[PDB]
Amino acid sequence: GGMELYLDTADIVAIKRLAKVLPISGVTTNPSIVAKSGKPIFLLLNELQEVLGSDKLLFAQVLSSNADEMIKETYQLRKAVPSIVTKIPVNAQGLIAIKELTQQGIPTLGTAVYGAGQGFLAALAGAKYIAPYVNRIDAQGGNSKDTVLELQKLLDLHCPQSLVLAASFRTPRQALDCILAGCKSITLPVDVAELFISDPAVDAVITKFDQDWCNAFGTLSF
Amino acid sequence: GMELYLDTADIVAIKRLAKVLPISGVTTNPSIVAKSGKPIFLLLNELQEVLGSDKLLFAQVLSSNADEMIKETYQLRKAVPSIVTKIPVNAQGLIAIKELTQQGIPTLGTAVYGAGQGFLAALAGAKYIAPYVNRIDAQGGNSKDTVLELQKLLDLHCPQSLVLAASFRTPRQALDCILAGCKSITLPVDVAELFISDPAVDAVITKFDQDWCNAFGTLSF
Amino acid sequence: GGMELYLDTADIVAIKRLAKVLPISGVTTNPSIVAKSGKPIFLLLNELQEVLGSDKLLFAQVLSSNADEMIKETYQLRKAVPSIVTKIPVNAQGLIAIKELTQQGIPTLGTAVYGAGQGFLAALAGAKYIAPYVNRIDAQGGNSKDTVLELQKLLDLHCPQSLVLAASFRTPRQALDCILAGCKSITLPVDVAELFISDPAVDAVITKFDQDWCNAFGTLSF
Amino acid sequence: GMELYLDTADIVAIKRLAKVLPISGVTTNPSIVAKSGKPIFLLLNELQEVLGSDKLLFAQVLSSNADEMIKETYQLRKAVPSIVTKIPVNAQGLIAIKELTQQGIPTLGTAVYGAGQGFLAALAGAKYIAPYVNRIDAQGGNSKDTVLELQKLLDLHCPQSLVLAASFRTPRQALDCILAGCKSITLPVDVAELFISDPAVDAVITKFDQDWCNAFGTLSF
Amino acid sequence: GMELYLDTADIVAIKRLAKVLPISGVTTNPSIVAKSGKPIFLLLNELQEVLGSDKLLFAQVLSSNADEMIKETYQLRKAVPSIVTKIPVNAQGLIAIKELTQQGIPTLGTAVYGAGQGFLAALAGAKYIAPYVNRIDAQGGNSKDTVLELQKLLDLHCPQSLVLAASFRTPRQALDCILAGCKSITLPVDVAELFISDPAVDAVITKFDQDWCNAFGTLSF
Amino acid sequence: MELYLDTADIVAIKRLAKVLPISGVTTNPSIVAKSGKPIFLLLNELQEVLGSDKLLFAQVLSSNADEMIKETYQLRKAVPSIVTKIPVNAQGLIAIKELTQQGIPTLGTAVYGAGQGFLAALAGAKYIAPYVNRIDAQGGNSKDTVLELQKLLDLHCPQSLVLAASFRTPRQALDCILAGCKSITLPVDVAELFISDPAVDAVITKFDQDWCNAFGTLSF
Amino acid sequence: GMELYLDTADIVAIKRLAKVLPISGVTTNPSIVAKSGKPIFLLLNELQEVLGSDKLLFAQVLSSNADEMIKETYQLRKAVPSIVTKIPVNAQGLIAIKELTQQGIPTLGTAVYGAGQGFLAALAGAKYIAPYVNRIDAQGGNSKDTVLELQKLLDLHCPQSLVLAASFRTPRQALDCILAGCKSITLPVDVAELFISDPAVDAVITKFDQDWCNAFGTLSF
Amino acid sequence: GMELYLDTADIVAIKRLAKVLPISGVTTNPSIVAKSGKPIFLLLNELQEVLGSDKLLFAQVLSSNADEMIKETYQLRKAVPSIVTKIPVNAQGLIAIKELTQQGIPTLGTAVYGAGQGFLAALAGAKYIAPYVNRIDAQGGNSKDTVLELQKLLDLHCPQSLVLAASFRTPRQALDCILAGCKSITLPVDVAELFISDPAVDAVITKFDQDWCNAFGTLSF
Amino acid sequence: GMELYLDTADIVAIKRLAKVLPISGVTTNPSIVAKSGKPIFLLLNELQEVLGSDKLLFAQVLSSNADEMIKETYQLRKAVPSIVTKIPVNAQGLIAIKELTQQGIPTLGTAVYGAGQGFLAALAGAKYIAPYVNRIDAQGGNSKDTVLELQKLLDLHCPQSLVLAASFRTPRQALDCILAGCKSITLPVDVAELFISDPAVDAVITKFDQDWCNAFGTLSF
Repeated sequence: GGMELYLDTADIVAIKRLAKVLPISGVTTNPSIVAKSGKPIFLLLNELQEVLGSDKLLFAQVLSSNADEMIKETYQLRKAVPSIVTKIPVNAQGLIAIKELTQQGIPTLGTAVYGAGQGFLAALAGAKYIAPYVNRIDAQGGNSKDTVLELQKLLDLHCPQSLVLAASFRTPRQALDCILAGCKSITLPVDVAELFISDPAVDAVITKFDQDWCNAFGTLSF
Repeated sequence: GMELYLDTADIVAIKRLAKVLPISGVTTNPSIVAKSGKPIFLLLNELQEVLGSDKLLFAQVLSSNADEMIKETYQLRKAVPSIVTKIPVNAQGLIAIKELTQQGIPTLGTAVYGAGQGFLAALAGAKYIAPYVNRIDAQGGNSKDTVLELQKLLDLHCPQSLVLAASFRTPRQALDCILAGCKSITLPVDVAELFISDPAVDAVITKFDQDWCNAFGTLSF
Repeated sequence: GGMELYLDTADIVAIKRLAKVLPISGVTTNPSIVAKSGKPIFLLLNELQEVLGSDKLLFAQVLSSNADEMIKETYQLRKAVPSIVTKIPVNAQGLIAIKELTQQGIPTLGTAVYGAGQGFLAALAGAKYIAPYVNRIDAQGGNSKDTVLELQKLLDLHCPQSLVLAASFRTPRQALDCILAGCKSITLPVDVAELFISDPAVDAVITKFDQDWCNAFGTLSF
Repeated sequence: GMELYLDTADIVAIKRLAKVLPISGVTTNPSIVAKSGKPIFLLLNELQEVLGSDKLLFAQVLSSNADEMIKETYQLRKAVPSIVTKIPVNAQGLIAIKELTQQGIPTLGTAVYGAGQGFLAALAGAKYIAPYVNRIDAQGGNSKDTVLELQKLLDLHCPQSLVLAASFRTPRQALDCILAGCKSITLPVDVAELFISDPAVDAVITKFDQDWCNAFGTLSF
Repeated sequence: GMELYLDTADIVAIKRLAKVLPISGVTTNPSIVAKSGKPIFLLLNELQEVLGSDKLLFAQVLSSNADEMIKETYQLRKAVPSIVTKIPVNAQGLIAIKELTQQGIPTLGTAVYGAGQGFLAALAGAKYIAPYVNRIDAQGGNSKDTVLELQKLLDLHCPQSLVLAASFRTPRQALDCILAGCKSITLPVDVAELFISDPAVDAVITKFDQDWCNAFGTLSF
Repeated sequence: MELYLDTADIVAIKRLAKVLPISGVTTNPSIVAKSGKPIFLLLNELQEVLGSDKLLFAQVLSSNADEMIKETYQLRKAVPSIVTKIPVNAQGLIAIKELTQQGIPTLGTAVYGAGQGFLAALAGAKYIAPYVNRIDAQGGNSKDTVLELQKLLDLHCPQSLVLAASFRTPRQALDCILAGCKSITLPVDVAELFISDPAVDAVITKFDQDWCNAFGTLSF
Repeated sequence: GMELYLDTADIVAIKRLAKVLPISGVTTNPSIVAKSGKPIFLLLNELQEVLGSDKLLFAQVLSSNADEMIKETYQLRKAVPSIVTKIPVNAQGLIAIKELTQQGIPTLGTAVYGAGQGFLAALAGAKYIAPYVNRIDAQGGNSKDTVLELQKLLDLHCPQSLVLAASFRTPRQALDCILAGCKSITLPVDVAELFISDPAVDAVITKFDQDWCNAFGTLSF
Repeated sequence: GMELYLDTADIVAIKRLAKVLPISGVTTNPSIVAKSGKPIFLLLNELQEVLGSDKLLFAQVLSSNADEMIKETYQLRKAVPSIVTKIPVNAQGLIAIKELTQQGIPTLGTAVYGAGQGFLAALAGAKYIAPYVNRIDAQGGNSKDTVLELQKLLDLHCPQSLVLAASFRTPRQALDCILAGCKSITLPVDVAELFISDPAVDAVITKFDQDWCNAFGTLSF
Repeated sequence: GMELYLDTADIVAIKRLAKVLPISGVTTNPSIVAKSGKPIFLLLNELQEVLGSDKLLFAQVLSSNADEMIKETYQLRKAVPSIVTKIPVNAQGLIAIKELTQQGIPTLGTAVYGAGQGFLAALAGAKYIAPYVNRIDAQGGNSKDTVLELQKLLDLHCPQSLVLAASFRTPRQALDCILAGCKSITLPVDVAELFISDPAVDAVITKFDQDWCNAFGTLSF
């Protein structure tokens, strides 16, 4: 029980289109995604809320490398979007920020996770969501499938209050393996999300259905 | 809660197999209805007559546009108020499934060739997800692996949906599906018959009858 | 929990001997077993009840190949032995009979099962017991251990009100693999039943125990 | 090495697929020939000529008696001197195979449903052993396991014999056979065509063609 | 609820090991008693004296006849009212076990060499089942496989019984038994001592002391 | 591969030798007992039915190595190429060593464990016969024991081979040759089960039906 | 739940890492105290001031006699009432653990090189069992195997105890322990820091920041 | 091929077992000789006399210094010129092994508790490597795993060396060593006799004789 | 064959360890050289002196530019004609490796963190590929898996190259590398010592001596 599917993008046009088609729970962003959109972050977040509605969840990342400024940036994000989940890279200063924000009851996501132990520490520090960079692990000679299975196992064994938000994908096989490992949430870029619903075998069997129907009845109606 | 369906529009076969097998109803698709040559609303009433009222029917929308798929769903429901509507899992199909779920209308996401595809239909609200088992094997895939993955996703993440395994040329394909844990399956006539006609069974029954007749003369108590 | 161990014989002498030794729940018969005893089936059912007592369970098989007469034969058997379980071969006519008897609350066993799918259909039809012919599967180039594992798995997944009654054995290894697969009942021929309790290693160690005891104390007594 | 055969008596389909696929010959059985409706010697004449002399033919005896099986083998060898005679692996079949082996006549042991049965035919002298893959699956067995065991027995104990995998409803069945190590296989027409008609292949060729025409105007260098 | 017993009649070693290990009592068998040289009623008296009152004793009948095994059981119970009586799992032993179970008298089915044999004793009502682990290994068997099968049968079918693993020459055998899930075990002296006397432990404790004494002068706070 | 029949039934042997590609016939004292024939009368009967081109096995009776040797001589005198079966225990090992030195082939029989059977191979026995069904009958796992024994011979005894014996099911026999055993001896009931699958008769019946429906004769 | 400890006496390192990591306290052993040069009662006071009242401390007895180990346990409890005392799992160690458990004192059984040895300490009543993971690897063993076996024993038989995995040279060892199910672990400083100092993390964070600044010219919202 | 040795100094047992088992010689160690009460050169003379010349003997050096180990090796070669000298694989033993290999004197690296330790002795020139199988099990290890690792290293990197498996309490340990591929093994008396004393063998022989006697009267031809 | 190297600039340790271990040479890297404080040509002459003439040395280039890497390779060969030059496997190192290969100069591709990266160096001509085993574990990877993959790629595709496994904190890492099939390895001092200093070995040597002295009085023959 419980899957949360997110779109990993800041293209408002694609979000509007894919949110109609896919059963999505919200949108994740990161500094490069926001920069490639060219929109100031507070304007983007307003456009995101308008297109998504009020029942959905937004994620946005801090910029500073010291924990005190990360905490101040979280406050800015919360002021713009009161339910927003703040993404914090899992390093020394991030762990300091995650611990304090947890003490104040502010939800966080531990991001830029390349190893199972690294992400586990962010869960122990209080982050509800842990985001391994699946494709970057594969891009650096690792095995993202193994890393995600280990991370999910550690949360199942030891941190039931946290979950994996698998992120960073170039293929549907990567995404599929993450949710097969048990990840309770995932965020997909536009190109990978579209691939799940554009298999050519599906078109060909529908074409064959319509042809058989027309050859027997003339029109494609009941 | 296993549900066994027959995947056919052959009323003669359905009448016969419904007396033999513990079936919950009948599934159709546009090729099956086309092969019967009957208008679908006549066929649907014929199916209700042979099956009765405790059983469940499945029928497929025709158009590729979500608005007309929904209109076609309403036509089917009007003819058969309990029918489950089959909708291909593609962009327009997912839109239809979400709309119909919003209204409490049960659906089946069909023409599923991959586990992620089928999983998206369940998340959009379809109660049933039907992988095309044999078509996956026919196009160089491994249907056993695909069905295992899809059932695993439903067990992990969508306990309110089930796999309705479909499209079969061998009983081995169908058996592997229910061994994977699929809670529903629809068999074509030829595969259904194969499960219940093993020459080894006839042979041992013949030996039983010979032994009984050798000892007592008549095949009776 | 509840294991049910049956004896698969009509040999009254061997039944009273092995029922004193083994924890048996009753006796299964089939037409060849009854034919070999030479006794009319109602005479035999009388002697079986007398030798076994009132707490045990009996299984007897229909003769007819037509569903209507299988049903009537079931009623004949139930008239003689009100608690008897009727064995019905899992073929087309057999499934018709099982379906009707299930609606009427009459317990049945689906017998002559050579494949997991076949047996599963009898459980879906309502048969409480499913009896694969374990040794006959091995005798016809198959693999009885694989088949019994698939059958038990189907019942655990989908039919928790049915159980496997494993039958037809030439070796204790076959029977042991069945209860290891999780089969909740089993019926043993006399020779296989005796083998489970006549290992020469046990006799040798007891003999060594007695020799050590008499070497030390002179008598085999406390 | 690998010997690929077609399992059919349809002379039109054989001519079409022998142009397309790298086939080594054609196998027949009594039902296959019966379905064509052609007398056996008429059919063998047509098969020899459509295939040419480079290829191999397989045809099955009819009788249940070993001495008549042998005489029927002589009839086939007279018509097609290089033919391989198919003999069902049962008691009389095994007698024929031993006698024909002694006479230096090649045989195939057919109707194999178990690995031990097929192994006995190889020990008797049959060069080819044909498990009925799909019939094993159709009767509650597991053809993948049975073929693996048969192939392992020949690899361990009978290097002069090989499996000719036969009887197919899905390409997955046929692929599992050659992955098991089977050195020869015979496909019915519909399975052979499935191997070469995947719609994803069509889709990527169509896409290549659109990309080329946009860039260069015509589908030419 | 693990129960650890010692398998010995050496009363000096019992009181020593009972101060080190958390033992629940002592198991005997006719050879252990015979080698002790002490009559059993004297031995049983010394065991109660050394162990105290909250511990459990196991002793074995001598006769091969079920009626006399039952008489011997009553003799043991009169000397030690809480004692568990060990009965070999054979035809006469099973008769004895069933009768004593009906009378509410606890038993251990001993001299178990196979999983089926042990399982029958649990069905007959024995609370404890004692495979002879090392004797299985000694006669060309595999005790690890046999114990895993026995524990599996009890987990599946007899929740009220437990394995009391017995007969050991190596700690590896004992460790594999409790890893298999056996809820009780009885160890001979030499195997029990090996669990708690690793040279690596002494070596690391020595190095701890040397470091502490180099820092602070003596081995004290 | 060497396939033998494990029986003394002369009628059954003559029938199955025509059908199966057998190399000969193995006996043991119970098999000879059940026949009721004195062993030399039976062996001459076996050599007449089998012909001069097959191979016989027969077992010593004595428990003492010296008398096992003399019993082997009696066997060789009756059947010069016979392979003598010697139970693998301490006295049996002594006899096998000695017979090997005389150039007399032996089978080490009554093998219940891989180590035991391996020792008879190192002592010179060409054939090693595990009692497959007896291992299963006494709480063992014959498939495990036979895999271990065959592995030992593959690693260390190229001149020796397993002769798998004692069977109640074709499944047992198949698992032995799948394990690599190069010889096997089958009782009559198991041997016939390999060639009497009802599925095979059923498909030939359908073949004949399709052919007769198309052509009107069951002929070419 | 999970308990993460630091295995060190370096006060400067403890206060730095306690701010970063979600630690539950600090474990010490004789060598660790000896390197620090501080008398243990001074170091225990510093450790409380740096950590605060909510954390948990662990410290090891010195003696080899159960009596003196028990004395040293009371000295430690006098200074730190909530402290958990570490006792080597050997003969005299198990005597101390059995006595301290009967008094309701919590203990940790340390210097564990095998699963059986550690299991006996849990049966004696030690709440924590500390295998020396790296020392098992250092002496030709396989620490991953030993930790798996030890944790399986506690899961099967001692639900009131838990493994406190200790002694590490690589983060791979530490990760394997928590993947095995260990509910607690204590890390040396250098392994702890490696978990949070991957060059790939710095590289991707740098790319994010450079992308942002190239577009908007400041690192601010 | 396989080399089977006896690990004893019992001249009575050696003489008895050499007539039954195919043994290649006898190994000793300092404890086996000490337990004999015989001075080593007297014992070595007796072992040659009992075994004859076509056998191989193993004896172990005493000192911890490499120079004295070499001296002790010369004394053994003077006493028994074909003998194989056992050297414990530690720092000094490795120096001794490298020196004796340069001189053409064959050695066995003994007291091997880990695969890496044993491998270095092979690389240093020792023809035989002796893991202490039962001692690895006694100290919380897994002898099966260590021997498999040691054999693998020699197969991959040092095939001119071989494992001489030693130290046994059960035939199962011994059998696993030879199943792992060890080309030599040395057995204590009691384990060696267990391989040829299975009670199942005596029982089936008795049944054979009972069948024979019932049918013929005398247990003869 | 197996090449064992020491990964150090510690002349004293090398002299000591080369006496004990079968050492084929010494590997260095810029940190090891810098830590010794000796300019590289000084250290190389000192290594040649302690190792002698038939041992192999490895040394690493400094520059990030392929042209300058090649010139530095020429300087190293001038100093030590047989030296193997270490080159980091990045874009410029690959350029250097391809050019040095064309000149017949031997190279090692170092700083390998992924199997594909190392494989590219082998294809470019590097004879040795040096994965940084412990650094892979240090950064949240699995060194065991990465080494297995790298070795497999060389076994499948590059028969002229081998893995020189490097960078170790535990003997477990080192043993897993040679078990994976790596044909060369370089050990730091502390790990090399651990292979030959097991406390179990000392303890069994001590028992052998006590047994000998109890029965004979002196520790001599």
